Amino acid sequence: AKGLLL
Amino acid sequence: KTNQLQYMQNVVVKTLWKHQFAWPFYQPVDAIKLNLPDYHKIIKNPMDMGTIKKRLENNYYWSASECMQDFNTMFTNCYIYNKPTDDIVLMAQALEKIFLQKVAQMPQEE
Repeated sequence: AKGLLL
Repeated sequence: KTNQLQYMQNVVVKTLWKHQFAWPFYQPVDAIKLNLPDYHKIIKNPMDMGTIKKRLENNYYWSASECMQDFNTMFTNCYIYNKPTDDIVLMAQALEKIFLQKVAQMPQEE
């Protein structure tokens, strides 16, 4: 989860 | 505050905090703001570096092993909830490697 945090 | 515990605070927490990937672990996962409405049902013992840091600064821990278990909970929660190629898991994994190396240099209680 949480998407693209790079 | 044993010297192992002051090492957790002054060395382990400080080294991890400065890491470029550390910021998603600065504060409790906020399941409302991040729209993860299942999070607290899967993760029963949430933990984060900000809470660990506060517990160190206020002498909450009875032993460094309790501090380490909170770190272990923090990382494991991340892996329980997230998927193996998620950015958050790669960040946790990088942080965890430094964690393991840093606690390996923890001094003995004397």
